Amino acid sequence: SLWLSFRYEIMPLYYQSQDVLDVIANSTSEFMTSRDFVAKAINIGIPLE
Amino acid sequence: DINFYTRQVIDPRLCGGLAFSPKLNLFRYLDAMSLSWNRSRLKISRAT
Repeated sequence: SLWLSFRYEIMPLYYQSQDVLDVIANSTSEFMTSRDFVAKAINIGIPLE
Repeated sequence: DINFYTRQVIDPRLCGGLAFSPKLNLFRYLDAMSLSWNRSRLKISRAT
């Protein structure tokens, strides 16, 4: 019984620890990207003859 | 008395053309603007 009285402090302390771990990890794994596209043309000379 | 049958090809190297060749009137046709669907492909690729 005395040992099962553990839940009082272990359950919520662990829950909040996992909460802070999640709230830091989600912001820490942002993996930001930036991209752009263009349609620039390429010219190849054609002999006139 | 002669009686026999033969069948011969139309030697498509020499003959066999002389037709419309449906390549044309379709190759000179929209093949360029239809290809120009690169615009739509770029649009979808941007949001992809």
